[PDB]
Amino acid sequence: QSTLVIAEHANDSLAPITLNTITAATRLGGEVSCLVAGTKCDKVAQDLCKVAGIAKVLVAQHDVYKGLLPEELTPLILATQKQFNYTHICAGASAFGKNLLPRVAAKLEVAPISDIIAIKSPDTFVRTIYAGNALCTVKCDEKVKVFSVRGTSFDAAATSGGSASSEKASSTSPVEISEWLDQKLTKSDRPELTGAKVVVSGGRGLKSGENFKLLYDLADQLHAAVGASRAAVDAGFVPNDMQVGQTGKIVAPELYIAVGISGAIQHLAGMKDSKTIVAINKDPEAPIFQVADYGIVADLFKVVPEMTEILK
Amino acid sequence: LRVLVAVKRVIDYAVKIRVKPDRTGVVTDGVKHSMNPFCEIAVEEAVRLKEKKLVKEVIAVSCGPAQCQETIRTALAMGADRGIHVEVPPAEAERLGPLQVARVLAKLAEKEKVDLVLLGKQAIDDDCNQTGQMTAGFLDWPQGTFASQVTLEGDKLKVEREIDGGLETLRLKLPAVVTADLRLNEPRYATLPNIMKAKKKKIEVIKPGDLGVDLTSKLSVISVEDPPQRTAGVKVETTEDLVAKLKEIGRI
Ligand SMILES: Cc1cc2nc3c(=O)[nH]c(=O)nc-3n(C[C@H](O)[C@H](O)[C@H](O)COP(=O)(O)OP(=O)(O)OC[C@H]3O[C@@H](n4cnc5c(N)ncnc54)[C@H](O)[C@@H]3O)c2cc1C
Ligand SMILES: Nc1ncnc2c1ncn2[C@@H]1O[C@H](COP(=O)(O)O)[C@@H](O)[C@H]1O
Repeated sequence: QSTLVIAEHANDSLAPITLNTITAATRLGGEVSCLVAGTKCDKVAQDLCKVAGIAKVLVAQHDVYKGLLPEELTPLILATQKQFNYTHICAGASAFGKNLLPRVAAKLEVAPISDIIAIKSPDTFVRTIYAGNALCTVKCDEKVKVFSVRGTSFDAAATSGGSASSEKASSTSPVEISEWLDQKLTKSDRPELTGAKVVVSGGRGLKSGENFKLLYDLADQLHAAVGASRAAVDAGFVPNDMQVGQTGKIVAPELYIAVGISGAIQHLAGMKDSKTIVAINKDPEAPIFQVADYGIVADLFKVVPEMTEILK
Repeated sequence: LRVLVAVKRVIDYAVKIRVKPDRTGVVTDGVKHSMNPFCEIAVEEAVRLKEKKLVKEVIAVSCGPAQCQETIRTALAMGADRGIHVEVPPAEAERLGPLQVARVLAKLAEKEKVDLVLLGKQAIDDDCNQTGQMTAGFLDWPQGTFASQVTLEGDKLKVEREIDGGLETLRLKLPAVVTADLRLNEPRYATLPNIMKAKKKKIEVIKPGDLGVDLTSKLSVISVEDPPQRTAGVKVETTEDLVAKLKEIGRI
């Protein structure tokens, strides 16, 4: 029983979701290896070597990994698999993990498991279906278990206490059927939505993007990340990467504050595991009140500013 | 180009699902079903390409019981040229997952000689987000997942994708596989006359076996259960009370 974690990272910085995935991997009870691929892996590989729980770190550094295209990483991964014969291959259920892992599974001819929230044994996992409204326990009898891990369901592994050997990896010939052209990232100073301890989200109730400013001010006092619903995105108030829910990001902060959000099934799918949920909505019949630990039926344009002041 | 569009029949997104008391699945009998929202967007995109005269034919395909034929009809009424139903008996359909569907789509892609396969990025029931990626892997074609923008530039495809911290643009060599994200477009509504003409367009029915696809699965659902329920909350009359409440419980 050997586990290969595919490390996610960018700009010599390791994606936090990889730390949660390492914890899930150690729960399997086998030796854990970590594959770091990309154009620049030297810093990250060193950091991963200190991460508690890792035994081996494989480094595949090459210009072909520009953009971390699945078509280029897959052959690398199959090579590593042939050579070390892992029984489990995983990655965090992020856009990167979801994009890559099902492609690898097809090449291995196995059925992958998506977004697991719990491990009962090396071959039995728990995941949610129907927008998180049902828990599905699955028994996987595949020769190789390929799965992605829900970051919020596992604690992050300690970034120290680990001893691991870095080793150069089985590097392949370029496929070149796809090419990375460019990107447009949403530059923000607020803390990342997925790792935030407090999250403040707004929906259609904010009427305009200028009004979202109120949420930013409130968020500041709480050092919170700001999220949104589809309505706010489609209306153009905020960018789509801020969307919380089934089609967006799944968060489980200590405190989630939903402002001007009805609480539709698809939104609850991404925040109903928050420790404490607060709802600010003028409609007393809004579904959000059914899951809110604390709720106030009032105008957000009145309550939000007041809360910011009380917080000052 | 020839496009292959995969559509799945699922329980309507607005429906409050109920887990069977025997914990073998969710109630489906007498429950409203409809085309998976992500699939609708894939179909709309295929049709738009045809309307821009960049695509010649659009084939809609669905795997599952006889009821899937209504889903295909819908795709036809939206503008798909012809449909293909890969029939699977209700009992066996319960075990149908991304792996089997991907294998079926891969065989159909080469059989039909399509240049592009469009899927939704995930089915709202299984929430797997796997079938498109697996199809591409089986076909050894490039993939453009979570696409919110698609452009045919001769023999290549320009795709802008939704990623965690923003957007990303790739260029893929045709043939390729693309999975649609909600942001790609707004699906049109099929009008009565189109729903009528859709009844004339014929659906080809085939079995997985006829394609050489084995439905064997090494995944087994042990159980399906209701998630743990949350303790009903309290309503605070003033903002001051709200903050007071949060402070005493150590959230603030
Ligand atoms: C396949 C699929 C996936 C989806 N994925 C997502 C997803 O990831 N995330 C997501 O959020 N949605 C998602 N949706 C959309 C979801 O179905 C709902 O359309 C959406 O969440 C509605 O957003 P809302 O609550 O902002 O708007 P509404 O439902 O319109 O609610 C607005 C709320 O604001 C309250 N309000 C208005 N003015 C005030 C005021 N002045 N003070 C206080 N309260 C006020 C109103 O009473 C109302 O409750 C998805 C849909 C589909 C079909
Ligand atoms: N039974 C099916 N028939 C046709 N297409 C399917 C089927 N299951 C999944 N798909 C396609 O694959 C996409 C992603 O589904 P999934 O991988 O199950 O999340 C769906 O949006 C459909 O385009």
